[PDB]
Amino acid sequence: PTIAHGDGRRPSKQRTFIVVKNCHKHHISTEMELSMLDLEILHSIPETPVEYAEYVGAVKTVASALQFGVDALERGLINTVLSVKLRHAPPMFILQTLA
Amino acid sequence: MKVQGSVDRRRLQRRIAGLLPPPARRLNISRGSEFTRDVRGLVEEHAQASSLSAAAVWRAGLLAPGEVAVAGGGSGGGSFSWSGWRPPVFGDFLIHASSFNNAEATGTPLFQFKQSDPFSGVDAVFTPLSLFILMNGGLTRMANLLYDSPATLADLVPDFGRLVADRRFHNFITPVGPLVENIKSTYLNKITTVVHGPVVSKAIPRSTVKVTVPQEAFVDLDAWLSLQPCPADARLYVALTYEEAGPRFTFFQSSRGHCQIMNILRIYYSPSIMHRYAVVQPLHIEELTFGAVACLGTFSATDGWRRSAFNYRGSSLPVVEIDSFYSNVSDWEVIL
Amino acid sequence: MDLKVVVSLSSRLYTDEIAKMQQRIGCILPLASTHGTQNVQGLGLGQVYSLETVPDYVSMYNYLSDCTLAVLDEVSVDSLILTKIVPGQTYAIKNKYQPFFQWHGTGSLSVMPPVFGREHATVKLESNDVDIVFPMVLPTPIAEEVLQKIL
Amino acid sequence: MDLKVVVSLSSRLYTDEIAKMQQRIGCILPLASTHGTQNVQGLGLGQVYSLETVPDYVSMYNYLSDCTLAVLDEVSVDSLILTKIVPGQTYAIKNKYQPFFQWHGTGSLSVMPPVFGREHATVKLESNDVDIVFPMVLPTPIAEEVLQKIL
Repeated sequence: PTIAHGDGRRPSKQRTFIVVKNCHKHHISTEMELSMLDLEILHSIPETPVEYAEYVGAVKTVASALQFGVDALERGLINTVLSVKLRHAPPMFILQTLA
Repeated sequence: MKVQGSVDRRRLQRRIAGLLPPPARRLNISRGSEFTRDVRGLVEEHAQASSLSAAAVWRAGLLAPGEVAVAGGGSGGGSFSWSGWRPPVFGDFLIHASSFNNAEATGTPLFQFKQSDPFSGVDAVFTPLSLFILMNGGLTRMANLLYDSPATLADLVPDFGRLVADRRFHNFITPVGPLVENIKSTYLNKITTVVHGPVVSKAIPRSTVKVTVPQEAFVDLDAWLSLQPCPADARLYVALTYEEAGPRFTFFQSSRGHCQIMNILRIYYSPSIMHRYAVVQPLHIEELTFGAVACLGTFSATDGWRRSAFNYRGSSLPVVEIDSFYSNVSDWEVIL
Repeated sequence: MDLKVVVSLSSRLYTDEIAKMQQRIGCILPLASTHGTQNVQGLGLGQVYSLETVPDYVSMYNYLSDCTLAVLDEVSVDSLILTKIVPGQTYAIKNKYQPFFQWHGTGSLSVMPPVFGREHATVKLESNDVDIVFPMVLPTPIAEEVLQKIL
Repeated sequence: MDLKVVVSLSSRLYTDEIAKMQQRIGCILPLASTHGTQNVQGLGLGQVYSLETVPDYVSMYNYLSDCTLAVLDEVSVDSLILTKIVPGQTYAIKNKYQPFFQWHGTGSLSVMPPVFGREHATVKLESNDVDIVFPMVLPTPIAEEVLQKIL
């Protein structure tokens, strides 16, 4: 809106602004390595208890090697969001006299 | 009108249900579940090993229609590939016990040399240190500790003094690969090696198998030369070099590619080419040939070279170790 | 097994050049590193081939063998989706290249730097100020002949 | 995967022809087409090598370099059962060839175009007015030696 004035100045019309904004994409990738022997003997059943101890060690290994990837993905989330905040952050001395 | 000469309708559903499913990929993970049997479908590498009992073999799936063992009976066999997995081809050799030193690092590459006699039943093979003794760090000392009486090697090659002159010693040797199993007998040792595929232990207590090279023979081609590309596979090469001291045997690793590798071979051996070509030896028609190159196979790039000590009879030698090697022998190419 | 390549653009590409990159759909290009995520600078044959520099085709033809090869699948303003070539996998490929030499089973396909022209094989990206040099692929005897002509 | 090649014929084979191919039950043939059903005119070297034609070496070598190989499994009345050659697959080969050569473990088998006699190479099928011509298979050192010596 505008405010009328008694002066001879010509009137500014009704003013309309249209602003367009779009998404920005982010891709996040982790790599994990799994040994042959663990993934093989996971399918193998325990015949004797020392093979059962190797089995439980195997499933502990693969469980930790999966938690590593998922936790690193959460760190990817927080790293990308903090980077997006820092990409649109002008410094103080520029912004203060613009305020 | 319902003649139905084709047997397709209501039968072929049952066959397409078996012949259809692809091996799984791109399965999604939810943090709430975080660990399910559906994950374990992809996690399992689905091994091939024996419990020596009939029902357990039916369970494990060694009695598979394909090359690679598939458990599941009729429910098994739908894998339709395993990223192009290949079973390893095994080579069976029968050697005199004097040519082959009984203590061995289980991963050293072997080389077969042919013998002249017709309709034989036995053949020779070699290790690189046997080759160094026959050609004539602490490499020589370690070789002298591993081997005594070179005469027992010298009878196996009755042409060596002539072969090093007629420059034909390289093409008789065909590279084979690392060991898998050794069986000790006093008269005749039983040796089993691996060719063309994964280097895999057949020993039922499972172990990770690595090819080992003596560090004096090996020179890293990538090291002394110079966002470059890195392809996932580098290759290993043998080079057998005719020098005035004698024939010499070396190993090279690079990921560069063949026409590059020939140039880096040439600028590597340029001082030796200068010396051997020098004045000691003028010329003769057979003498022109100088070196031979063969590829031993692809190795995982960025893994690198694992340096370890080799201890025998109270002596140590520095040895490089190579993980996850893939075997693929090529022919011999002449370099000069 | 699941060869998957997605390459992220830092800024959205212009409304003109998205159409040109859609015209380049279904084409082999070599990439730098064998990873699911790649920056656009590693992608394509752009960085070694400069307009300012005198072209060394032997340097290019060395560089391309060092790279692993790939095929473009999906063009968007945000990212480029490409599948990759493993040595032991069989792929469907479509000949969309502008010179159009007829292909037969008689020759193995060989991949060369764009010996013919400079500008038409390449697409500039002023949104992310980098250039994509697509390689030119040709059958075997034409490739042998052109290498002979150059030397 | 599953490989199958079955060649049917136009006319039934004579009894004499049956034992002729029974002598050659396990051996190698180049196969022109790749489908499971295929006629006799694509399974030999009769298309490239013919009695009326003046035979050539280099066109034959180009054809053997560009073709698909297969190994016979079973010969019956009118049905030929071949199994395809695929890269990265184990096979078993019996050594039935008229010029005789000793084979050894850990050697290199090379297929060369058969240079020796017609009676050394082919089996005539008078039932269907055709011939089958077999690529001479030789170890690679002797494959160099014979070639350079007759040259």
